[PDB]
Amino acid sequence: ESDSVEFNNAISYVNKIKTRFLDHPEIYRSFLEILHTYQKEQLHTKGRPFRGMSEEEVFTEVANLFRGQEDLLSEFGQFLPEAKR
Amino acid sequence: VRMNIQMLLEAADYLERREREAEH
Repeated sequence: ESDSVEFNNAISYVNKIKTRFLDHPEIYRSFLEILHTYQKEQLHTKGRPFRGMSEEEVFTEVANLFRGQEDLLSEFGQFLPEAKR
Repeated sequence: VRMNIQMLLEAADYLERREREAEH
């Protein structure tokens, strides 16, 4: 049947981000730009995947962009594989 | 279970393309 629930959980998040940042159309540039430092790994090597950087940094930047809304970074925590509790 | 930050760049490019799909 194929698992794409968590895909849609990502969609719903991005769509929420895009819907709340209507006053701020600029965030849609810089948000992903920061995660592009993360995601780079997959295309950077000629072989294995990596971690990118420290998961704390990619967080750190996005927080300054989004600032005021802690509830978004709450959902960001899903996409950070830490402990899972 | 593939919930990594990779999903955000996936969901973003997906959603960009989705708007353009919708117009027809």
